[PDB]
Amino acid sequence: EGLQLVSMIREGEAAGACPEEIFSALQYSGTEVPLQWLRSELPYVLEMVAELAGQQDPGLGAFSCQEARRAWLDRHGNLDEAVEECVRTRRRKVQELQSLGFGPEEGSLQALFQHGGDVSRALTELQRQRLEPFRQRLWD
Amino acid sequence: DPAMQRCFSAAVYCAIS
Ligand SMILES: *CC(=O)Nc1ccc(NC(=O)C*)cc1
Ligand SMILES: [N]
Repeated sequence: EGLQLVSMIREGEAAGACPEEIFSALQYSGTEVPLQWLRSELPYVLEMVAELAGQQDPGLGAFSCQEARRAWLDRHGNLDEAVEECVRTRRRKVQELQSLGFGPEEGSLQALFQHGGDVSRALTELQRQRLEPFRQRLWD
Repeated sequence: DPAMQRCFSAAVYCAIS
């Protein structure tokens, strides 16, 4: 097993080469790309999905790795479909929280990011952030 | 380059699966 490839690919990461460029060059060279490296670059793809979703709709806040992973898996790695589903899913949750008196101005966008897009965990965090201002104003 | 990102995403999913 010629493990020369992954060490050279790990050189490219050290020098700062783009994973897509490493992959595209290997495919143009007819070289078998090590599946272990592709699988290990999943976090890079999910960060790619998340920031593309942020570019697609500023004002929905930052997208979590958990939300990008669900969209990306559900769309079978189709990058454009994953970003669109990522955006549509988040907009639904921002509206769901909005319907409970928690809009973007109240910090719902940041609570959805901090909790991977779980509406239940975000609602509990937002309730706490309403309770602490009262605790410190009621005592002072 | 946008084609390269799309290829990478699809390739990484094939590898994962
Ligand atoms: C350009 C593009 O989409 N390429 C591409 C190459 C290979 C694969 N499949 C595997 O790596 C298994 C998908 C897409
Ligand atoms: N796979």
